[PDB]
Amino acid sequence: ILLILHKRIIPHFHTPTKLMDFLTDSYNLQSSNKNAGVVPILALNGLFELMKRFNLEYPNFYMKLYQIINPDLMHVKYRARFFRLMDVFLSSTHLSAHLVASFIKKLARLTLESPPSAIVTVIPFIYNLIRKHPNCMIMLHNPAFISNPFQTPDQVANLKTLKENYVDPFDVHESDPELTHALDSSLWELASLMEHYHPNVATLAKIFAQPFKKLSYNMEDFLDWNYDSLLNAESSRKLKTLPTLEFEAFTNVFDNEGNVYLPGVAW
Amino acid sequence: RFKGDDDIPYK
Amino acid sequence: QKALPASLVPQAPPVLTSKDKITKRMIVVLAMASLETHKIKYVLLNCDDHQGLLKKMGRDISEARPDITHQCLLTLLDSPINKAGKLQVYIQTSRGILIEVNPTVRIPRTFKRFSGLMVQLLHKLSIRSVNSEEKLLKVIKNPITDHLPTKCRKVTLSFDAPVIRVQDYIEKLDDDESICVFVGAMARGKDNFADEYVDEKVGLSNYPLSASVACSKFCHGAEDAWNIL
Amino acid sequence: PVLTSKDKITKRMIVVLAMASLETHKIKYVLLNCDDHQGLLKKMGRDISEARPDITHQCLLTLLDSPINKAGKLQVYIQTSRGILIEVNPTVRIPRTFKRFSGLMVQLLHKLSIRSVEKLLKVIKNPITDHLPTKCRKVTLSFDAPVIRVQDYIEKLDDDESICVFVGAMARGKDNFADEYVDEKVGLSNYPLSASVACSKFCHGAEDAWNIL
Amino acid sequence: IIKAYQPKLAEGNKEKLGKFTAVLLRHIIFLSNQNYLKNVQSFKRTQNALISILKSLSEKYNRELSEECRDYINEMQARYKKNHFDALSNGDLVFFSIIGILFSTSDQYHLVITPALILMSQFLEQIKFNSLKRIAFGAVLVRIVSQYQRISKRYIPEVVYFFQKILLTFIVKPLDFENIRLDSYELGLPLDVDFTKKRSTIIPLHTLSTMPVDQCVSVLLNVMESLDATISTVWKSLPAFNEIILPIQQLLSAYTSKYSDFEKPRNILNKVEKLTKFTEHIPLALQNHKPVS
RNA sequence: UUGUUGAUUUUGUGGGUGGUGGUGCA
Repeated sequence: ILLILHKRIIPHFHTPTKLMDFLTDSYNLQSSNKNAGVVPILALNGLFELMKRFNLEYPNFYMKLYQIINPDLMHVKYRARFFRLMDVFLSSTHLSAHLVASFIKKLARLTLESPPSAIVTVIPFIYNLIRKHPNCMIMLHNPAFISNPFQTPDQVANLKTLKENYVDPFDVHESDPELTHALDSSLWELASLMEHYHPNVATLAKIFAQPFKKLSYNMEDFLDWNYDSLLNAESSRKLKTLPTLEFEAFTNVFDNEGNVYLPGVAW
Repeated sequence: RFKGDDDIPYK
Repeated sequence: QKALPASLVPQAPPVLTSKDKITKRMIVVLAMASLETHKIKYVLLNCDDHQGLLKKMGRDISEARPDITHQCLLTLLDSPINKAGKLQVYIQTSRGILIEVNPTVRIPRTFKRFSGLMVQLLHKLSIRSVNSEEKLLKVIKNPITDHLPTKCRKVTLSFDAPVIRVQDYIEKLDDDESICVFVGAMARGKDNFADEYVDEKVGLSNYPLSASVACSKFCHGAEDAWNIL
Repeated sequence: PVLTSKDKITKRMIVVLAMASLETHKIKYVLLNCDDHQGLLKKMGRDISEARPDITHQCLLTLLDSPINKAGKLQVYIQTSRGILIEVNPTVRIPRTFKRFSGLMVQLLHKLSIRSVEKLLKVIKNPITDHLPTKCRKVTLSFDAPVIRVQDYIEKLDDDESICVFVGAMARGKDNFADEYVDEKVGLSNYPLSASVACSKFCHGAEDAWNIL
Repeated sequence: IIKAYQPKLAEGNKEKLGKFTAVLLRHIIFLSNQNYLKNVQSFKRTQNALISILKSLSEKYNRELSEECRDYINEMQARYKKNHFDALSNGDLVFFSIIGILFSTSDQYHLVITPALILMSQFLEQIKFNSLKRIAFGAVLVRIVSQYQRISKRYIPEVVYFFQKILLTFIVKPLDFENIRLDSYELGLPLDVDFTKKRSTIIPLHTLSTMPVDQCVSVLLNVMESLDATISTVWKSLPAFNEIILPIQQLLSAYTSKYSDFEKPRNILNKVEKLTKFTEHIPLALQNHKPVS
């Protein structure tokens, strides 16, 4: 019902506003059943349609949107739809600075425990959000903590004491994105992704160190990726070359039940 | 882009 | 503690030009440049390569050394202050010719190609870029004073003048103003060539200084004073 | 007193002009130059880009004309790319013109020493380390290295120590010529520096640091 | 066979022995698939000789070996698509390890390591890991990927996701970790487990095919030992160490609370507290660009 | 295999060397 509501049901009603109770309940659904956790994602599309047509406000909407973002989101198949709805929601001109920072900080928090395909999806997404909202650029770079060669010795001493007393103020459990204090935090997680094993994913993570000369990134070029695409890419390598072997020799490869390559694995 | 002690090209 | 600006991307600082007078800048005048041409093809007169010819002209070949100007230009042009776009160079030839040097230029490092550029400049009165977008070297109308910034301090390098600290000097000067240095590229001569324009003459050290060294030593003071790095 | 390799106790500023492209070629022996000899070096198979002894002449000129040389606190060593190491007496007044500099270098390389009446220019046996002061710090000029204030660097070092600076006169090449002897590499300015400016850039700070004036 | 068909004997012998570098590799992996619990010591002897021979063949014929190695990777990928973990066997764990022996594991890109590492990342994440047999497979997988990055020390998110579920699997939820997706709730370790006896942390592979509480504990300790090593090598240098170890720290805190006697959760926690204390968590600065002339 | 000759080469695998070098000395 919720999948087809936005297209095949809402337009055909005389007074579609009466659905708001049903969509509000659907959008606020919280159940122990894992399969029922995807319901709020679907209700958002139909819910958003009602606001757009009749100019309706769901009490404190962007909080619930911030709440919905969770580890299951990047793995469910309906991520693309819910990401498409993001581009409409986060393109509005009145979003507060703390709001977008909380979205970016939590998304960066999630990209740590995410597959490379999800990381490939988020990293361009965070880039556009920062570009759309330059005041969130503090998260990538805080200038007060820079060590400048010309800074006088007292400034060095103040920086050292400031460095010692700093504490990360981002609250992961606070459900209010405007109160998470994410804007005062920094995105070490994206800097962590810079050392990602995959050279391409690392390259996309290295981009934040590089200047933001590009205006925006097309999500369609990064949304459609998965583990399977990476292996299919390597399954078909255009170039073939002699590999670089190990000069070092290991007497045995696994451990027993001289030199062992794999301690803790018995033979 | 010329840099450092590089000299202008000689033709 | 502060949110970053709208655009942090570094952009090339504006290329200073004689037309612009407001911006604080560094002016170095390589006064008394010994640059002369003569048909043998025209060649820049040199103390060593040409000795009989300058004797015929009756000019003392001790004052026939353009390489001193070359090294001063080389050390001056490559200074980081030029890379920061805070220095613009003038050359007053011994004949009375004033040459404006655009900071963007890249003069040849070798002297032989340098001589070829001077003779082209002196005869054609201007030099055009390889890409043909700007005139890097252009001869301009004397006096120097009109070209200089409206508010500017003038000083010369005088061995006999009191020794000063370049860094302390530049700090105590105002910001909106600019500073001009008139350096004597001559091998040996009296330091009164810029007396008419200058108001006070300063010495950079007690021991004698070479022209290139004084230019290099002076500009380091501005970069430290102005934090050019 | 004039500083010499024999004396090691006195604190001094050592500048090593590594990768110096000085070579003598006879058709009479003459210093190879990028511009003077283009066809000949094309026959030799070497690119004309790395055939520029002008850079060493410029670096020597600024270094020898630098204040600290006048104050008797600087000695210069030149390591030729071929493997020839040259010591420069601080008292020398090298020719200001390049053509006469080339004629001096060919005399030095063949005669192994210049005598005018203590060798002004003397070719000496490698390695550099044995000639250098016993207690001394070594650094190289690296653009990629962190930018450090030359003045603030010198004061924080000790007093009995001396400082060696290895500057590459090469037109183009990797900054690993002196990696084997050096312990750390530093950056002098934020923008790329030529060898002459770096030598001029460095010496002025030591004059400020040591109050040479 | 090598002696009978050396390069010098005739033309084309070079091309042949290249194909035997390939065939030897398949035989080496095939023998691992075969049952060997009866004569593990002898089967050890025959193996290391064969691997030693394959090393000599690879030194001369690395190209043919890589071609077979990539064909195997393509083959195992296809077998994973239809059979999922039932495709996996002991020989696969042998295969990826021989790759580590015979190929430059510490490269940004390699012809065989990169597919092997990305392929290993899939089993760590895609697979359900709902059985002790399956969990034993991942622990061996985690060991190989860790030493694939022993010098490179690159970050693998699938390594983080793996410990979180396995650690939570043996504590089943506590109702405090809802962000971790479990696939089996019936593998929770009983409370009566002693966790004071000296239990060997080594996992036999011949038992892997055959697959009680003791075996679960040994697998848990081996996984935990890999977790402690991963903290001590990779995550400590990573700028986000504090946030990486926070979910793990909460799980480890649960391990201590439920099992006070169990010492491994306390030790790893103590080292974590030491690293967090020393590591200076400063606001990140990455946009500082070099001025342009 | 040779410019008619006869195991000198030819094919494949391994494989070291600046060496009709120059120059200064005793």
